[PDB]
Amino acid sequence: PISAEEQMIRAFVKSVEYMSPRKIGALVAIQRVRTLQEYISTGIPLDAKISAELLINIFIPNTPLHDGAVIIKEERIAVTSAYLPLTKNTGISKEFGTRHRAAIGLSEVSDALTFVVSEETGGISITYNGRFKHNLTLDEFETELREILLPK
Amino acid sequence: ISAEEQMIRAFVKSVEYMSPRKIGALVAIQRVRTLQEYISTGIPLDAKISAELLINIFIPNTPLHDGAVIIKEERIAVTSAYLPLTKNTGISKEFGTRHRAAIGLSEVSDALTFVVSEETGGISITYNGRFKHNLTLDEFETELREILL
Repeated sequence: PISAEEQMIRAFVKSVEYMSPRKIGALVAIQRVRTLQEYISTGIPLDAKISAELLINIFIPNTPLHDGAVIIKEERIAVTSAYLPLTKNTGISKEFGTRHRAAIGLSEVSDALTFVVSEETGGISITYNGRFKHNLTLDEFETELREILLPK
Repeated sequence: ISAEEQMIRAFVKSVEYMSPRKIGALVAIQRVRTLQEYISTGIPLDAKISAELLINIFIPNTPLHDGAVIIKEERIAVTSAYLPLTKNTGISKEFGTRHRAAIGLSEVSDALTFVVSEETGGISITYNGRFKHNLTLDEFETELREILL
C-alpha cells in the first residue's frame, strides 16, 4: 500500500509523460496552505479521485474540460477550467503562453504548487513561491514534486 | 434540483453531443442490485456527474473512453469497466460490443444501461432483459425519466 500523496505524484508524472511529447497543454494547481477556494469557485466541479488517465482525458484538446486550470485540493481534482490570475509578461519570450502566465500569477499570491505542459513546445515547468522552473526533464519534474509535496 | 433530475439532464446533454458525432458510449446505472464486481474492473473516479465530464470521458482514442462508465448513488464511480457480454444469439450486425455488454448486464442485474453506437450514433437502453433501440433523443429522455425518477 502507498499513500494518497504518493499515488497523486505518480499520476502527475505519468500524465506529463503522455502530454509533453504530444505538446498537449496542461495547467494543474495544487492547493497547499493558502486556500484556493476563490479560484475553485470559477471552475467546473468534478470532485474526482486523481488518476493519470483522468488528467490526460481532461487536457485532450477541443474538449469541454481542457481550457483553464485543474485545481487539486486534498488529493482530489476539485475542478477543471478554473481561472487563475495572470502575471504581467513584459519582455517574456514569445514561447511562453497563457498557461505560464496563470501559473506564475498564482505563485505570486499563494503557496500553491502549479505545473504546466506547454502547448507550444511540450516543455514542463513548475511554479512555487514566486519561482519559475522551466524546461524540466520528467525526472527533474518528479524531483521537484517530491521535494515540495513530500518534504521528508 | 434533485440529484436524479440533475443526473438525467447530464445524460441527455452528453448524448445530444455524442449521438450526431457517432461517439460510442456505454453508461450503466446501478439500481437495487449492486454492480461492485464490475466497478472493481474500472478506473476509479468517484466524480460528480456532469455532461462535460461524460463527454470528456468518451472522446475517442483517450485513456478513459474504452469500456463502461458505472454510475452509483449519483456519482461516476468508474470508467473503463468490463460488463458481461450476452450470449443471446439473435442480435443484428447493427449492434456491437457495447450493445452486447448492455444486454449482458441487464440479464444479471436491474441496472439501467444506455449506449450510443459508434457505428450509427443510435441510442439504446437495456433494463430488466428488455432492449429498446434506435430511440430518438426525446424517447431516450422519457425512458430515463420513467425508470429513474
